[PDB]
Amino acid sequence: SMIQATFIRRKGILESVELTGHASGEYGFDIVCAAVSTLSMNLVNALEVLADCTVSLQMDEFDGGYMKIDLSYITNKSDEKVQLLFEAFLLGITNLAENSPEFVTAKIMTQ
Amino acid sequence: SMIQATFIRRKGILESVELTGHAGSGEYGFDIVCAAVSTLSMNLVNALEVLADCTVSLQMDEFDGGYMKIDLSYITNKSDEKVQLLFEAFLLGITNLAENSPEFVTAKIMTQ
Ligand SMILES: [Ca+2]
Ligand SMILES: [Ca+2]
Repeated sequence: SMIQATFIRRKGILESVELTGHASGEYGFDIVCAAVSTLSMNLVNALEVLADCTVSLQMDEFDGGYMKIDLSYITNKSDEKVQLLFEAFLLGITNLAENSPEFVTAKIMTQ
Repeated sequence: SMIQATFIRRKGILESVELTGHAGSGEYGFDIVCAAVSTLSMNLVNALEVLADCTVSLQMDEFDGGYMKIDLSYITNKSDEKVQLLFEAFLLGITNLAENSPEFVTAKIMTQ
């Protein structure tokens, strides 16, 4: 199947990412899925543990799976450590999109 | 097949990490874990360069299970806030894999 990641950047800072497809494909897709799940879970964990950042997170396993990490209402969303971890996450997803376009599509939107 | 990661912390800062086994073994469960480890590994290298203004020394090979060592010991800005945050995030991810999949990943943290 396909993983689609949609990032929203507002006033220069990353605020949210929405992913669909994280939950059935060939071997190659299983491997890409593992890479995306790992990066996603490490962002949430590193935000909480290392950047003193409470994340809003919606996740479900239905019809391909859905995940949204949303900092839009989080007080220290524009924090340097927060934004660094988010940028690193964006970098990893972008590299997967570049290396594995058959399995990953990324949209970055400024608002 | 087993991934072994060895982190060295010196005077409070992460200085190096050495990994072996992550090249895969040909077993489904382990290769999913290997994919997780390689993704985090390569993201640390790429994020350090792109986002933390830090070019690492990096040795890598694919022989007998794979070897990788990221070494900041000689880099003058090893102690930088962005550099250490990325490195601690990587340690956090590896440690979480060691917790969740002990049968595939073992970690050593050494404060020498
Ligand atoms: Ca491209
Ligand atoms: Ca334990």
